[PDB]
Amino acid sequence: MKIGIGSDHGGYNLKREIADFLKKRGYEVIDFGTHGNESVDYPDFGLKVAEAVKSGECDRGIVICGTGLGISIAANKVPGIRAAVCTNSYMARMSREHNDANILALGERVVGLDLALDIVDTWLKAEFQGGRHATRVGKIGEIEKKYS
Amino acid sequence: MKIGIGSDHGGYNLKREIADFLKKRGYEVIDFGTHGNESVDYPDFGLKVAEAVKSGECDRGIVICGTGLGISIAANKVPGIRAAVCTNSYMARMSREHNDANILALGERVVGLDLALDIVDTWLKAEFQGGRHATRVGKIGEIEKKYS
Ligand SMILES: O=C[C@H](O)[C@H](O)[C@H](O)CO
Ligand SMILES: O=C[C@H](O)[C@H](O)[C@H](O)CO
Repeated sequence: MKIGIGSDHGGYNLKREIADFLKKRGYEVIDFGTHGNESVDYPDFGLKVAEAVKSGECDRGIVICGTGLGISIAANKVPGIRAAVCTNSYMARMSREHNDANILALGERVVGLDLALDIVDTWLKAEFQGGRHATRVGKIGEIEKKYS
Repeated sequence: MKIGIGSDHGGYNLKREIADFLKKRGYEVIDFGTHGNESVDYPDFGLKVAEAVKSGECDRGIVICGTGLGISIAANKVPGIRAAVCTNSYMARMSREHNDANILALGERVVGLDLALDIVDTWLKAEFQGGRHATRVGKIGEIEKKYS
C-alpha cells in the first residue's frame, strides 16, 4: 500500500526518518515535502497529503509538524479525510479501529523518534472495526455534507 | 468568557469534572451533553459545541471522548473551527499560541484527571501570537473555502 508523507520545517527531520523506516518495510512512499529546514506553512503540505489520500493516489498519509496540530486541522478540512494526532500507540490503534483514520499526525517536538516509530508501526497494522464506528464515521460525513 | 463543553459517554465523567473546575474559576459553562453513560455518537456533541463556538454563543469549547480523536475530527469539519487534541500542557499552549485553537479536545481514557486539568488551565490562559501564525490560519481558511 502507498503511504503519502508530508511536513512543514517543524516536522522535516522526523519525516526523513519515517520515510526511511517505511521503505525498509516495503511500503511505497510518496514524499510531498517540505524538502528542507526553510520556514514553510503547514497547511500547504497537509493539503497535498490529504488530497493524495482523497484521490486514491495514496492509500493513507502521515503528516508531521512541531506538534501535529496545525497540519492535521488543515488535513481534516478536506471531506473524507480523518487525520488523527497521536502521541502514543494506544491513540494510534484506536484511531484505526474506531475512527478509521486515513491520516496519522505527529509532532516532531513532542514525541521522540522511537516513540514516533512505535506509533507509526501500530497505526499501519491496526484495522477498522465497523459496526457502530461506521455509523459514527457516517455522522462525520453528515457534517461535511452540511458545510459542503 | 463562556466555555461550551460536550462529550460522548466515553468523555462524560471527565466532562463533569472539567465543568466543576471551570465554574469554581468563575467561567460561564454551557454543557451540551451527553448527560449520562448511555452509548451516544461523538459527532453530535462535537457539532453542538463547534456550532456554538462558531455562532459566538460560546467563546471557546472543550470536547471530550475516549481519545479526543473522533469528536475533534468532527468539530474540525465546521469552518472557522480549530479543534486541538492535546495530551500535555505544551501542546495545549502551542495550540493557542500558534493555531489559535478555539476547541480543546481531550481523551478521558488517555489523560488522567489532574493531567487533564493541567492541560485545560494551560489552554485557557495561553494567547494567540499572530504574525506568521495568522498567515497559516488563513491558509486553513483557504482549504475550508475550497470545499465549501
Ligand atoms: O502546528 C504547526 C507546527 O508547530 C510548526 O512546525 C511550528 O509553528 C514551527 O514554527
Ligand atoms: O473517538 C471516540 C471515542 O474513542 C469513544 O468514546 C469510544 O468509541 C467509546 O466507545
